[PDB]
Amino acid sequence: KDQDDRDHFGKKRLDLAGPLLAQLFKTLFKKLTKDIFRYMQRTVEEAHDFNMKLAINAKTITSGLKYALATGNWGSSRAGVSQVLNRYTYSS
Amino acid sequence: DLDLERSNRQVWLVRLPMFLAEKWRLGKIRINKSKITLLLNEPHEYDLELTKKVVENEYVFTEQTIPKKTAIVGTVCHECQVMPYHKIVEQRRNIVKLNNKERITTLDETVGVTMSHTGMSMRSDNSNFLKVMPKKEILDYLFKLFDEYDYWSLKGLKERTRQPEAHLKECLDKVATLVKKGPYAFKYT
DNA sequence: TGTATGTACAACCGAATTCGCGACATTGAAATTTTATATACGCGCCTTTTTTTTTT
DNA sequence: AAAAAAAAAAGGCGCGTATATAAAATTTCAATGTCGCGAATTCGGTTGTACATACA
Repeated sequence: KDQDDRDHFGKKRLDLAGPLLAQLFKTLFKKLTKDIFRYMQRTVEEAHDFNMKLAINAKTITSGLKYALATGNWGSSRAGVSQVLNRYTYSS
Repeated sequence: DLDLERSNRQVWLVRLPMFLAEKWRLGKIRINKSKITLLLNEPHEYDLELTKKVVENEYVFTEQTIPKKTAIVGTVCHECQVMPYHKIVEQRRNIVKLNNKERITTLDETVGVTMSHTGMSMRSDNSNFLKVMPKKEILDYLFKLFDEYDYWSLKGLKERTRQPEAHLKECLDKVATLVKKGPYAFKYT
């Protein structure tokens, strides 16, 4: 048998927006899971009062995506994935 | 102390499709010589197919380091699987290939009502979740606790005597052995 | 003829000894504490009132 | 039909909001202030063989 061609197009996949958001979302969701846990841990460890809005920092996600769209920076670790759209002429 | 009940109880393990095994969590074997069949108990009529004629090195045991009450039931006599009446079994089989699962309930309310809540709903703690001395009298009590206990701890004396701390220590300073070093630390004997 | 003796000069070994972080205790203090009085609102809670429901 | 009991509800009531004042007595608290803990460090005694050498 021959050496595998590593470029046969079938061995490619295209991480379109969907799977890409998954990456971005999934990891960013961890940053939520850890943090509440952290604060949760604190309030008990100091018997403070369990409030929800302090417990979950919403920005953790919204700020994450909005940024990571706004520039193709994707974490860093990757760039060139988000552009301004090109509205020169329809075909463009 | 392993026990061998029979090790020879001839048994025919079977593999099954999902529905009947699920229905199995009786019948009548109509062997036909070897087109073995089975008349189930009402329901369908599923014959016997000989998945493996001869079955070896495989036996049935039981359970009740730590050993446990283990017995040897018997040897697998012959393996079978099942031929599943048929078209309905065929229909449900192809029908079984048509599962589904939930999508997302968007929120049909307009958004102020949905969004006023997760901010300042004005209502809090709806749920319970992690809601968290005389010089004479002091001396007599200090002598008593020291008489009661040589290891009459000072703060424990203060908590128990329920007297001002300064008065209790003064009582224990002369009526008790003021020990702040050594193995019996914080013990007033 | 077997033995007792002084002394060596070299590699091995373990034995015994003194330095800073954490535990709290320290006293220092503020905060809270209780009281009158007008003001008004808005907590909750008291009793009563009325109503409703049940049974005979 | 009537009595009777059960229940809801209504309303005013008290000092938890504000504020100023004093009184004092408690409580809690924060800011350093002394106590062990494991690591860090240096000294000679023992032993074996040589080698000369002398009494039993």
